[PDB]
Amino acid sequence: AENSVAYSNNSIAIPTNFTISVTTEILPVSMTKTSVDCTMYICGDSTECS
Amino acid sequence: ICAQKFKGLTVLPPLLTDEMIAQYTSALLAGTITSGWTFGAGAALQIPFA
Amino acid sequence: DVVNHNAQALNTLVKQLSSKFGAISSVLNDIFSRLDKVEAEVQIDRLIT
Amino acid sequence: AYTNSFTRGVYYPDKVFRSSVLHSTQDLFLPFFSNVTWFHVIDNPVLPFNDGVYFASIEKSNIIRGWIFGTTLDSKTQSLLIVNNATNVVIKVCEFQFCNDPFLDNCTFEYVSFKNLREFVFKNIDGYFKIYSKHTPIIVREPEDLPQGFSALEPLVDLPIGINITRFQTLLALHAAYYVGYLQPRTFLLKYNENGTITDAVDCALDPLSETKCT
Amino acid sequence: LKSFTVEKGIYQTSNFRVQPTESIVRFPNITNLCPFDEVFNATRFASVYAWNRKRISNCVADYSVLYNLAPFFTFKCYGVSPTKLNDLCFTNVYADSFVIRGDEVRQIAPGQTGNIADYNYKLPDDFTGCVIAWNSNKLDSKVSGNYNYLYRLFRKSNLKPFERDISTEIYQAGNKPCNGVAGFNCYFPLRSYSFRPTYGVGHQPYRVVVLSFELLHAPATVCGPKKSTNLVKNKCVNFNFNGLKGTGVLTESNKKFLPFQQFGRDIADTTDAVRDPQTLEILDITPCSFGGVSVITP
Ligand SMILES: *[C@@H]1O[C@H](CO)[C@@H](O[C@@H]2O[C@H](CO)[C@@H](O[C@@H]3O[C@H](CO[C@H]4O[C@H](CO)[C@@H](O)[C@H](O)[C@@H]4O)[C@@H](O)[C@H](O[C@H]4O[C@H](CO)[C@@H](O)[C@H](O)[C@@H]4O)[C@@H]3O)[C@H](O)[C@H]2NC(C)=O)[C@H](O)[C@H]1NC(C)=O
Ligand SMILES: *[C@@H]1O[C@H](CO)[C@@H](O[C@@H]2O[C@H](CO)[C@@H](O)[C@H](O)[C@H]2NC(C)=O)[C@H](O)[C@H]1NC(C)=O
Ligand SMILES: *[C@@H]1O[C@H](CO)[C@@H](O)[C@H](O)[C@H]1NC(C)=O
Ligand SMILES: *[C@@H]1O[C@H](CO)[C@@H](O)[C@H](O)[C@H]1NC(C)=O
Ligand SMILES: *[C@@H]1O[C@H](CO)[C@@H](O)[C@H](O)[C@H]1NC(C)=O
Ligand SMILES: *[C@@H]1O[C@H](CO)[C@@H](O)[C@H](O)[C@H]1NC(C)=O
Ligand SMILES: *[C@@H]1O[C@H](CO)[C@@H](O)[C@H](O)[C@H]1NC(C)=O
Repeated sequence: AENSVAYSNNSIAIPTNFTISVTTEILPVSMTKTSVDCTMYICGDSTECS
Repeated sequence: ICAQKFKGLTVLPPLLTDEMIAQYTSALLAGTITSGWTFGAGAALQIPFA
Repeated sequence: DVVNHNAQALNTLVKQLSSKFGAISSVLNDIFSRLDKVEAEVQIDRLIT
Repeated sequence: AYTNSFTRGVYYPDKVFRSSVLHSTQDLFLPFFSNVTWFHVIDNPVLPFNDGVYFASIEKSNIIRGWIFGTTLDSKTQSLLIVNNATNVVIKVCEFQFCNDPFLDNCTFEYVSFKNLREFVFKNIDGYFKIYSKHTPIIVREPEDLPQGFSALEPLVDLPIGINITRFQTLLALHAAYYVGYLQPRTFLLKYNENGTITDAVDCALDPLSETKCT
Repeated sequence: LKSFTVEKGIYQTSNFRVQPTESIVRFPNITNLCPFDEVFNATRFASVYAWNRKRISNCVADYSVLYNLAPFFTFKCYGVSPTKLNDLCFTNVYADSFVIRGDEVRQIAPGQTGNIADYNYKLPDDFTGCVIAWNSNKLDSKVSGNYNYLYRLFRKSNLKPFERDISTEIYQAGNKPCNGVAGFNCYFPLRSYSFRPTYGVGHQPYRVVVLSFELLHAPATVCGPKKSTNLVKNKCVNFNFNGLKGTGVLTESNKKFLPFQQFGRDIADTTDAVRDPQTLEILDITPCSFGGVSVITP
């Protein structure tokens, strides 16, 4: 939405009230810990492929 | 999930369980409520919330 | 998204084992049973790579 | 007389059991919402076979009795004849035409083994004949076209004949309507439940939404 | 870790433990020895361009005849090794047994262009199976020419691969209509090479059998000569189901197979459930070797 601030040489706006807002901020910290067995993944139960 | 376990792809559990993370957040909440910022700089100093 | 990416990468890594990579078969034992050691090694080197 | 197929003609493409999985396959399937040809029972004109035929029949009690397949149908080359009877079912590949008009009264291979809706798929791969079937009846509210719904067709017949087929014709009972459609090479997404039964399918080339579903 | 000194911590160790295997074999119990003598020891072979194909379904394909007898020259197998044909199983075997000139025996290969390679022996691009040849000086060579074999040529059109057909119509080499009557540039289809014993060794006739196998591990009715032993369960064993080899613990399974279904496959399209070819029970395959353990040490 377009706004136009009424700037002037002698004009100030001072709030006469307030409000208390509570917002939510969400942050990832960690992810899934995986582990890979190389021999069991590549060949798998095969001695000559190992 | 069992197909990944059969293929050498395992998932390790985290070291800190969710009960322990909840105990950390409980300690931080109790310190923030009952001491303000004073427990971050050293020993906690009690102060009324007002 | 942190859950979904780590599930999706593992599903892709599991599903990639059905690929042939230019070999005659994606099954490891079928190349050993159907071919002798002269060309079974060069067919399974593609799978290993 | 033309009508519209409604998500029908999906068969089991292989003998592999799969449980609770979406599988994408490339095979000769009847396309979804295709245009099939509809005939009444008086007639059996001779129709081409192409790459495969989806046959369907809605009939009272054994109005449809068999099929004739061939290329020239002039007693020079082999013509596959299937006749089903209340006694026993006969399949032959005898070349010679027996009736002047085919009706219900040295062969290389012989094999002896609106209340009713029957679906069949006949196809050939390198001359090897595959017949898939499904027999589920409809009791009430017959609308004289293809019923809206999904069903899977299980394989029944595999013939190692090597016989070229290009045209075909059906057989009627003598002393109801039937449907014919053609199979095209399509990519299908198939849904398998815990039993292993195909419960849903998506034609990847029907529209951009199903292409997105297949992607 | 490839080191003699291990620091304090927890380490994931790959398995160096040796797991012995026990071979378990399971095959269909058909007892009929295969009539290869109907293909080989027949008095007269079939017509070359009629594509008379012999079907092998209920057999025990013993290849000791193929390897321990004198008249065998080439074993050109595509998609399978001839030295391991006695260990596998096949669904249906098909035989094309015709007699070709010896110098044209090299033309029996997919992707080749020739009079033999384009018209009768047109193997497809995905062909699997063997080509076998041997000499026929005693049987297929006659004085003043042998006329038991007729050959088709003089056309610029190539037929479809593995489509049996008979072309009794005259091959229209010329633009004029032959209509079954010999005329200008109209050649009859069947031509005799007239094999003689006085010809050269390359021009001597050769008996050639092309065996086409289906190498799938489907319900198989053709198997090589091998016993079937006891089914060991709940232990790390090898297994050999219809030529399908594998290693793993075979256990009882509750996967309700459809009556036409043979195999069960996993997410990675690996074989997880099998059906016994004799007892028709369903078995689940579990991997043998544990992948690795963790070692907690100071
Ligand atoms: C700065 O801003 C704050 C608010 O952000 C002003 O503070 C007062 O805030 C309270 C609530 O926070 C307001 O209290 C409410 O007043 C309603 C009055 O509505 C009646 O009157 C108006 C005007 O005559 C009519 O238009 C209207 O239709 C009504 O007839 C009450 O109805 C409310 O009661 C409800 O909530 C209470 C709990 O708060 C329940 O117990 C009740 O049962 C009921 O459900 C409520 O009490 C109050 O109006 C605000 N004050 C003023 C003057 O408006 C500050 O005043 C403001 N400061 C400055 C300088 O502007
Ligand atoms: C199966 O048989 C039909 C007819 O018996 C074959 O169709 C012929 O194909 C040739 C070559 O294109 C044409 O010259 C003929 O006119 C066709 N005949 C008819 C009646 O249309 C067909 O090629 C055979 N093979 C297959 C795979 O369908
Ligand atoms: C502020 O004063 C200056 C100097 O007289 C004048 O030029 C300017 O226009 C004034 N601004 C406003 C918003 O009146
Ligand atoms: C089927 O074809 C007929 C004409 O052959 C046409 O009128 C009809 O709209 C078509 N149906 C569909 C669903 O495309
Ligand atoms: C069957 O007999 C007819 C009659 O002569 C003959 O034309 C045909 O070729 C025969 N078919 C076979 C397969 O022997
Ligand atoms: C699978 O079959 C069992 C019976 O063996 C049945 O109880 C179950 O409901 C079926 N699964 C589904 C999804 O219907
Ligand atoms: C032989 O095979 C049949 C069917 O395949 C089976 O019922 C029977 O138990 C088998 N016998 C033996 C001794 O394996």
